[PDB]
Amino acid sequence: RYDSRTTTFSPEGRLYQVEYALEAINNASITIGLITKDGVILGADKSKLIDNYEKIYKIDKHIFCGVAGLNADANILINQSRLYAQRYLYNYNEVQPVSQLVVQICDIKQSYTQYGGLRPYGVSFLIGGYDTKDGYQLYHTDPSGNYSGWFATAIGTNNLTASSVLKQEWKNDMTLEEGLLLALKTLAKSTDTEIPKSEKIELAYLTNVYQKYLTEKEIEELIKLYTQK
Amino acid sequence: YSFSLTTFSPTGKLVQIEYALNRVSSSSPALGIRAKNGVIIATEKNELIEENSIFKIQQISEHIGIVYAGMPGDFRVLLKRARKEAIRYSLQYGSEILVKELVKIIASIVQEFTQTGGVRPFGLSLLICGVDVYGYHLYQIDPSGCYFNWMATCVGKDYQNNMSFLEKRYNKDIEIEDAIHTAILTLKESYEKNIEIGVAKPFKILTQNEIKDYLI
Amino acid sequence: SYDRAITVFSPDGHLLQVEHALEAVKKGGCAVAIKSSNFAVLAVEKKNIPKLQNPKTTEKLIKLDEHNCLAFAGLNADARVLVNKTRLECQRYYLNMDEPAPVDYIAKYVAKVQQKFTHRGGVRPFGIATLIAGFKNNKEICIYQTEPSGIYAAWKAQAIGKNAKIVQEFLEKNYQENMEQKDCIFLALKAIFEVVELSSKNVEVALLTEKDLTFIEEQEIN
Amino acid sequence: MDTLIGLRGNNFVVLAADTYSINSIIKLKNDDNTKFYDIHGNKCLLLGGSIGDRLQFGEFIRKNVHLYQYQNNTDMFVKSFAFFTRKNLAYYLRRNPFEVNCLIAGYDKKDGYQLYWCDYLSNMDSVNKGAHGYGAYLVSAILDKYYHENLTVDEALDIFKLCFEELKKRFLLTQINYELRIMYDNKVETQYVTV
Amino acid sequence: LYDTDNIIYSPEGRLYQVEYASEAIKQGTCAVAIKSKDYVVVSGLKKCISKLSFPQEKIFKIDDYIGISMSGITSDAKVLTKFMQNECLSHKFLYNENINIESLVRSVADKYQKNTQKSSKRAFGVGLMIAAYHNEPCIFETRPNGSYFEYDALSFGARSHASKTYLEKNLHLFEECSLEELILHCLKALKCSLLTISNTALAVVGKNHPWQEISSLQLEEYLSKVK
Amino acid sequence: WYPYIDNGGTVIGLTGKDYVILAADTRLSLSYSIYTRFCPKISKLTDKCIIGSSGMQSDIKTLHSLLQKKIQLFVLEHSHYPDIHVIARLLCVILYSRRFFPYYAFNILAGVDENNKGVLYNYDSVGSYCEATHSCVGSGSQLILPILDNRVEQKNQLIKNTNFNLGDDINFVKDAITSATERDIYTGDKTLIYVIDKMGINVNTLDLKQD
Amino acid sequence: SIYNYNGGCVLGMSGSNCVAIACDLRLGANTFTTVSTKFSKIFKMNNNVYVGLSGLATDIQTLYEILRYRVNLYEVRQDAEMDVECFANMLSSILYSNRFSPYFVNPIVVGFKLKVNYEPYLTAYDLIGAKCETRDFVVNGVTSEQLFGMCESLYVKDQDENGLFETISQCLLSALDRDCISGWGAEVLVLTPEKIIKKKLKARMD
Amino acid sequence: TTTLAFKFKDGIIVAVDSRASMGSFISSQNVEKIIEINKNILGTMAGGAADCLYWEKYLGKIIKIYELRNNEKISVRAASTILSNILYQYKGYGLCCGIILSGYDHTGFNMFYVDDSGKKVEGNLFSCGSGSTYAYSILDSAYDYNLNLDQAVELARNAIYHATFRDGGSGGKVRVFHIHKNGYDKIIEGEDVFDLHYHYTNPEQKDQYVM
Amino acid sequence: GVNTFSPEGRLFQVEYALGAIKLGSTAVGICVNDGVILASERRISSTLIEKDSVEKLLSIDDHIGCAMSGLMADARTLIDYARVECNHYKFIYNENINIKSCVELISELALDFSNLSIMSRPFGVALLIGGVDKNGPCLWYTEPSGTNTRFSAASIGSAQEGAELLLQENYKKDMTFEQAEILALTVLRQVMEDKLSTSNVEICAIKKSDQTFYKYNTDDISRIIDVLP
Ligand SMILES: Cc1ccc(-c2csc(CNC(=O)[C@H]3CCCN(C(=O)COCCF)C3)n2)cn1
Repeated sequence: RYDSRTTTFSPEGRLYQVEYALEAINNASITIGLITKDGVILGADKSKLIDNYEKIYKIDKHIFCGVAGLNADANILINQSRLYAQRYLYNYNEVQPVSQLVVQICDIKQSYTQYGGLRPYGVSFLIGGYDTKDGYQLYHTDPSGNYSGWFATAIGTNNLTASSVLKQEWKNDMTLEEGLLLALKTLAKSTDTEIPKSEKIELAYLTNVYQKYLTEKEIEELIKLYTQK
Repeated sequence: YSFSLTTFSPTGKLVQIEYALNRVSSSSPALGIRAKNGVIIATEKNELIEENSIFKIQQISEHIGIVYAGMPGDFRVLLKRARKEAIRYSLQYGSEILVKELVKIIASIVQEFTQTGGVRPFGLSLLICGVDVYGYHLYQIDPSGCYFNWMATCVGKDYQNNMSFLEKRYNKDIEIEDAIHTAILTLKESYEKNIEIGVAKPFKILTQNEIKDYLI
Repeated sequence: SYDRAITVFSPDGHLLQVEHALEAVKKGGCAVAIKSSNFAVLAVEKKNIPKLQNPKTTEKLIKLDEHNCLAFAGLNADARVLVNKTRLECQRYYLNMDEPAPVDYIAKYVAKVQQKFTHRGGVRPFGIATLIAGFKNNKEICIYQTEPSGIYAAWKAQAIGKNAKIVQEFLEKNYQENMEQKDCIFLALKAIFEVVELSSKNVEVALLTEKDLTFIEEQEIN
Repeated sequence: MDTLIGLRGNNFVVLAADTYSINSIIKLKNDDNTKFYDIHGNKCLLLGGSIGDRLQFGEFIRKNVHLYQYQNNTDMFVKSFAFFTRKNLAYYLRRNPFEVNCLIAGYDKKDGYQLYWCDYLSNMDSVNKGAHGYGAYLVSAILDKYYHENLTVDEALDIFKLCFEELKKRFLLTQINYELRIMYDNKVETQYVTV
Repeated sequence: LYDTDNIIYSPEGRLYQVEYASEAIKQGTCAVAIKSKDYVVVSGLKKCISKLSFPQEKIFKIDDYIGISMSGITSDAKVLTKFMQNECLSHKFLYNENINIESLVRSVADKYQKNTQKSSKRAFGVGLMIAAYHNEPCIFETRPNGSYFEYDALSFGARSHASKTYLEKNLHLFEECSLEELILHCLKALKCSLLTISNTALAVVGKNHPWQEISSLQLEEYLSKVK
Repeated sequence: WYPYIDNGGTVIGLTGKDYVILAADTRLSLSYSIYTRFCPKISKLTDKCIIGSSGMQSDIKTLHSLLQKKIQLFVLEHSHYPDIHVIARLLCVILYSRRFFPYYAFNILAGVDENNKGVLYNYDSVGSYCEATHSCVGSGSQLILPILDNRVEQKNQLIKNTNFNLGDDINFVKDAITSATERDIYTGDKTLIYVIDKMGINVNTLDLKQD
Repeated sequence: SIYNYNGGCVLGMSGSNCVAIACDLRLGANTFTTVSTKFSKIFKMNNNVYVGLSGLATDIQTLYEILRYRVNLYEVRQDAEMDVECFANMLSSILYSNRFSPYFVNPIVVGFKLKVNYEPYLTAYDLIGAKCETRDFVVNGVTSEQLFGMCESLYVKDQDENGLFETISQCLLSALDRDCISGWGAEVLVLTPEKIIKKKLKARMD
Repeated sequence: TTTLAFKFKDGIIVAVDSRASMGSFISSQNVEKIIEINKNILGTMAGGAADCLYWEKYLGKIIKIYELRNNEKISVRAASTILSNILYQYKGYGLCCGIILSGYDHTGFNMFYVDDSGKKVEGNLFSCGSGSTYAYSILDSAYDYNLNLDQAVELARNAIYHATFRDGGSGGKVRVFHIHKNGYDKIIEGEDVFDLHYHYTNPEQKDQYVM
Repeated sequence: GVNTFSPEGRLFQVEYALGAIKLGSTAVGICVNDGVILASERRISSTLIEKDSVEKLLSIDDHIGCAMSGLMADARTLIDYARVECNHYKFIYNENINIKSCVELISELALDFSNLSIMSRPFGVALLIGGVDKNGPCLWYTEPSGTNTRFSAASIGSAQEGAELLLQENYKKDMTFEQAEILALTVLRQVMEDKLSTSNVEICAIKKSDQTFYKYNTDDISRIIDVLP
């Protein structure tokens, strides 16, 4: 009588828990990603006494992830993803391809929607990475274990406006700096602000592998550049 | 028999976590202030109860201390668990557990109770203050299992006003004692027998005489 | 619901969870499979947002093992999990039997797995329907369709997913038994395009032969 | 008693093994088919030891690798394949171990032609020329003397003929039938050398 | 709201699920058991669900000197029958003697009671009458609630009120009745509930007479004697 | 601690056209001492099938009790008595179930099948078995099997007499058990002879030497 | 005798602001057949932590994989490099978790403790993680006696990177030339706070 | 025990002896060593009689279930793989099985040699048992693929004879089955080798044959 | 719950399962001294199916056949369990299992969801299991309630009532095997709506002479149609 039946089908072939988790993520802060020739980009918008990346996390030397949704579930899944990457390296003596890690983490996501009586993870990921077989890859993963591959996408609040801006501006032959400027422009557009503030920005990029996590001053420099244009 | 009692609401919220947050917000005030050379955690508490037996501030390890706002029993359980995890890290690596890693492990343990079946979330919020080779850290752990990195914060009743007070009196380059005075002022705004303070040397909890010496 | 029964009998005798898994299958994209003398053609619908979604990431036309291929309609994550289980069973058979898994054996294994998930406590039914094409031990080609309930049946030409009834009715009037590869592919395409918007980006068609499964280059689709 | 030979060049890799299946003091067969295990993707696992252990370990490895290559829809790298094989051999080293000697050969675009020598203890290393079995004691030196990194495949096969001749003349088991895998120019060839 | 779970009590201090399991016993076919100083005779009505049907088995042999009749759900009856048969055989294997009848009945009652205390389980929906000869003709009745009793005569199933009344009228004869008259008494009790060789089952057990079903010709002549 | 002792004693089986004879001694002994002068080795399984085993007595008794338990359970479950062949496969499986800690008991399963022909299955400890027209297990088996081969087969005699009757077979079995008692220290005391034919099982006793 | 199957030897030494880790390059079989000569026994955990594993080859590889797994997990979770002393403690605990069925490996840990001040850190181990932390040199492998003689007679305190390279290479080569089952090439790594020098010595290959 | 099988123009010839012995004592000379797995596949028994019998009947059970499930006849390769995989799960427990699975499937006539060690050697001429060496020698000296059914039967009979003649553990009766496209036939149900010695080697029968 | 009694003393779940067996194609089973014959209709859903891939008549063993009604996915699981158990009996005892024993095994499996002493619900299947054992030919009926009833002649499926009525009308003990076939197909013709044809029905027979499961081909069905009134 106290059981909620989290792993049951709704009358429409829909899972109510998965839909509500999707809603919760849609109410999360916006995270974006796009592919350049130089590498992958992930942008994200974060009281004055807060000291501290809370949207972008490193999974492996060649994989990193932007988060949307519940932060604690995101931390659990990030830890488990790091575990999978390291176990792949342990088993095969080679780095794990990005798609394989995405499939493993999404399987863990989905088993919570098929097995047991627990709730799903209320988190969605933008997994960016580089491997030799498939070059640079960006993946979107939703709470139900479905995933998709993208050249540029957005998650979180107002993802439609960011998606429209990305589609209108994202080219194939854009360099790292142009990609970063586009990322800042999308972050500003989705906030409905003419200028993006340099305290609500989380930018990082992965290139061939090395990852840069931009400090506030480098963000300020990128803001100056974006403002000149 | 094992099924989640914490479930997504139709709007995407975890109402049990929101209710635990309400409970913590209706709890006694605690706060922390990270100084340039140290970090302090302070808290506020009938002629019969022994004071020494109900200290909210506790010691996780020689350089790590913890305070809470919420349910005392949950705090006792989580304190024993945090001590266990610190000792496990010490056995593994031969050094004191780093503050951030302890915060992550306890955050994972707290999040587990928001998803596993047949358990309610922890009805407490934690402030963990510690020193490691990478400086002084002051972290807050929520009932949800998320951990924030702070320079200063308050986690109990009327904590909006206390947060505003700390904001209007916080400077990074502050001695330990300037921070201790600011903390006492903040607690007196929320409100020597009513004050418990711990400071980071190995983590230390101020004696009643010392606290009164600060109240002058 | 660790061990709570999810699929139960309704007062009328129905297993509502299976009808809901059927609804999940109906929500999915259309796929079509057509059998010939010694080869098959599988054409599935694809829908991606142009210029932003990588079109190579999603593969609903799945190779299972050396000789057997699969297509599905329904929930994608459930489909991936069931496909991985099927691949594991194909290799387990080829290890214990020393012979590759025949199409009928694989289809029966998928059907029994779906039935099991429909008949165990603490598990949700798979909301996916599959078309599995392959070769039997006698080297004969066969196409099987498995449903969420766990029922399976062999077909000459079958369509699954959204608007499957219309594609079935079309294929009934058009499937002229043995057909050449080119026009068999054309039939597999003009049947699926009766429901999906006419565009080379709204379909992927592959062909299974005794040698291997080959995806058709987009020039021919154009 | 299962002689295995492996040779690696800049543009080829050749595996070789006698084709005897033995049972006690009798040859069950003079054309074995349980030592070589071709793995899709220009990979090959040449196992020596006991027929039961060879079959079990080789087929376990082969089906796991094919399962990997089907689930991921990609070819496993030869180095990943070799280290997966060594890992699996080491896992069972202390629990019902397979007493099998292994040569792993392959070709990749990432590391070129690749040869790996692994013993029943699962001591594995990449080599340019390796041997397994008692016959090793009579062929390794030959491979050392006549090898250079720029050998053509035909010169490698002549060196293999030298090895087979020494195995016929000096090795106590007058082994005369051999099977060779030749991976080069993207193609994998099977050859049978008698005497 | 109190009949929903197996482990709940009503305000009246009643278990409604167990009482429903017992109500499942009223719709079984009538069976009757009676005893004299040496024998127990069990007679039951076989259910017939169509003309082309073969009559349902009504009595079962548990051991050389132990048999049973059932009323209620048949699958639960088969489970209990297998339990009892394996118990008697395990006793005869471990030791070299027949099982004490009270012990077997008490173990069956334990099996009944166990199911009543857990939510995941439901009570056995069948009532069993056990007829045996362990130094004496003995009739036991088990119930879903885990309680069992010992009877001089017993009947249960559909319309056992007529069989009851007949047995209560004739109880004082059974002790001093002979085997043939005891059989005829049980058959007349069974007839009150309404017999042919097909729709009636009849077995006897007693002193130096292992559990044995009455043959077809014997049943025919006995039914003629009833007429 | 070695968990196996051999209690001695012999069982001899012999089949005819429609009858089977199983004669076993009853002495129970340990090393050079006698536990007792009467411990039956032959058990009745059904009215047309018996089993007689030699080896370690406790194993034999447990095996026989388990066979009887399983046969009665089979009767109660499938509502018919098993044939001797069904019992034979059942006992083979029961024996092989302990393949790695085997019963120290060699067995002879004698009976009359549905077609009223004498059937004799001989078993070793781990389950291997075969049908036979004459068998012998126990200490005296190596002494007695040639006698049975010389009388029932006559492979090495040109002039052969084949017409045998039940009385002749019973007297021959008595002579064979007498010889076993004469030459085997572990064979002696009273012997029980079971004769199975259409009418069922008949048990007779014969006294043998007591030394 | 298990260690005689593959042979091998590892040698760590320290100087002034520099440290050195050297190993032999042989992989043998059945104690006398040299099957490889490129089998390096030195593995890099991070810029400031190196390990040298000697003993059974399979155990060396398994332990290296386990150590890499643990170190990569630690570093990613902390966003910082593992401290050398913490790595040594972790290696000891990993070794002792298998006390009764151990990895037949005799590792040495070499590197720099960071305080910036780069203090050389060395420590030897047995197969069950018995600490042998030392400030001058550490030895493991079958050539342990010869190596102890070399580092006893020839070790000089506070040598620059060139002096340390010369001393360690001479010690290793002289010890190896008296060992049947170890040799066939020598690898030497000299770490300083800014750069690492890797050299392959010209040694006997007999 | 001496079992052999060889593939020839008209199918497969399977031949066996029938002796089971316990050390130096011949316990039986009427053992059936050619076990029917299914209607088309035959197996032989060499080594542990209990192990071979139990595991070949178990393989028959698995095969019957498989055929019922998949509405198809299993191949010799698949059955041999199943048997080898099952026998490998018991590696180290002392199972002693030498079996030759020979049959006809959709891929033709097949013959596999499987022993308890896990072997699965495929071939067209095999022999198992203490007399396997003599059988191999005789078969190799005169094996031809285009032998007629009669010629193949004679060759198999002579090889079995010679093995029994030189080998202590082989003898009894020679049984020869012929596997063809439609099952198998008992060409020689059983022939005592006593006659075969005085047919092949000492036909004049006027003095002892000298080896 | 699944294990809940009703106030009348009947389990709700098996009661609901009773409505499921009423669906599906109709089968008829007739037992005569010479053997047992099971004949089933096939309501072919479309012309694109391979008619013989859908099977209503299966062989639990060489001497046992079964006609299936209700949820076919559940029925296949039941028949597979029956096959495994019958082969296990054959291996342990080296004889063909009695038909009633097989039906009782099927029944004990069918009610395994109760957990009195693992499936989660009742099977919702009706089995018409015929065979020939030492007792001769026999025919049994099993339903989700777990009660198994021996029948001289019986019918199952959508037109169960009509087929049963006809079989009662036209069945007598003294019947030849050919008369059994003729009667089975007469009832089948009268019940099905699709006109009877050589491709519309399955006929399987287990005869006392050989006790072997024989599935009819097109020639035999055409013969019986040629003999029909
Ligand atoms: C395949 C097969 C063939 C024969 C037998 C079999 C079992 S018995 C028998 C005939 N008799 C003997 O072979 C005796 C020979 C001496 C050793 N024997 C003992 O009984 C001594 O052990 C005392 C306690 F067990 C048996 N043939 C079983 N399977």
